[PDB]
Amino acid sequence: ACGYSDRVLQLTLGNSTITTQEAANSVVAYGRWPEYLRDSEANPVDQPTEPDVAACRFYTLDTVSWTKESRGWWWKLPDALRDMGLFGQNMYYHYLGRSGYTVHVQCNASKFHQGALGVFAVPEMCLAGDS
Amino acid sequence: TNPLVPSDTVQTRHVVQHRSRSESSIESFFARGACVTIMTVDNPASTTNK
Repeated sequence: ACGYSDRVLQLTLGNSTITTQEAANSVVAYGRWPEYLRDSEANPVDQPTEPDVAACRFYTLDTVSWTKESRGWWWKLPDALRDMGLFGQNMYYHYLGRSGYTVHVQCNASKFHQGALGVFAVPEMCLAGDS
Repeated sequence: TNPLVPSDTVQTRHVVQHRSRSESSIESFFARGACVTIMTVDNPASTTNK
């Protein structure tokens, strides 16, 4: 009717906005939107810091390059954001922290290109060593 | 002894406490068999001097 679509989205968090015109809907992992820690599940008793828009905003990491020889890439969270603005500062000044995330992976090309990237979010992504 | 809790000296959030002292009641602290002795006995041949 108005033309709203699965493929066309806008995400706004803090002072940052993402737009996309070729999305394939979006995933909410295990059907659970992020939330603050409920009192009935709480554990440290000190009044928590909640940075809100200072840290809950889009941070863009260094771009990588996909070629025919690429085997794949990995990042860990919160680690990949450890040096990101006030999120990073609040993380390092406190013993404890919790956080959810919106992850937006971007990769455009053309109607004459082809290829497919699996983007997986893995809880406790333990990786194997080299020894 | 000064009966303080954390909200007396820092800012605190609300927390619904679920822990209990069930395992440190006097009964539970002592609810175990402990070895108090080892007694030795034997059954020797009838020809023993001992």
